[PDB]
Amino acid sequence: SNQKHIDKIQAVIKDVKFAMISTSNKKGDIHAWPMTTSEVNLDNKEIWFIGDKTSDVVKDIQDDARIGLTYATQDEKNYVSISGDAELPTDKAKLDELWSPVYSAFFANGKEDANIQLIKVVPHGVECWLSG
Amino acid sequence: SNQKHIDKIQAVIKDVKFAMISTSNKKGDIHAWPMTTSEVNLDNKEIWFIGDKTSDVVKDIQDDARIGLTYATQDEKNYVSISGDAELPTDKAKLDELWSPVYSAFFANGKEDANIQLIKVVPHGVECWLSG
Repeated sequence: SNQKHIDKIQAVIKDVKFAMISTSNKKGDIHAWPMTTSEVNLDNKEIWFIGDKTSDVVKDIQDDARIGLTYATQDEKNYVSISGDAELPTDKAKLDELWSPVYSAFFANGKEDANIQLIKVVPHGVECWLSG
Repeated sequence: SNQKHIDKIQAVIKDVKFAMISTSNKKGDIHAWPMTTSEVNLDNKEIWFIGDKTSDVVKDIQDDARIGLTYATQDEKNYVSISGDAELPTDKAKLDELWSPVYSAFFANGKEDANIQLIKVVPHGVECWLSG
């Protein structure tokens, strides 16, 4: 929570295509979904995703903001587990910053699309197993 | 919970070196650890690991048996998320079946070592994202 391998961890996260974000539902069960990380700044304690308001992950976060992210590199040599609190902000300014031509495709009404939901993860702990 | 891509999913799990097992701690936070799957039989609703009694994952499971497993293939083309209930049995018969020369190494007193803890995951839901 207050120390570093941050350099290499952020390196590992930029390398991995999909985070597995795990959440707990009203019955307390854990489920995960793969998602592409839009931004990772560990010094500012911020991991950002662009989600859908209709998604299960957003549904679960609305009742329980305590989430987990995990990242595995394709060489199977590096793993990261983050424990964090997920927020559901509306921030046009921020959405603009995170926007790509990928998203302009799969969101019928672009940056004004009602289904867009930014997810801000504020990590409070990070464990990792790096090689080597 | 009552249907199949079980064939290919078990195939995907045999292919992946480490599951990320996520658990929730007394404060409700989620944390994950990488672990090698000792056995996967989805028809019998059984995923087995050999853990350590001193481990955090076992600690968390003792108070909250509701866990998550995720598996990502190194080609980044296949992902599996399992929601499950973890049990902490003592079963010599079963330990014998799951035993390898790897474990004989890193457990000072072998199959009689006090630190051994079998973990049985009984899945109740599986989602996956396969290609393609």
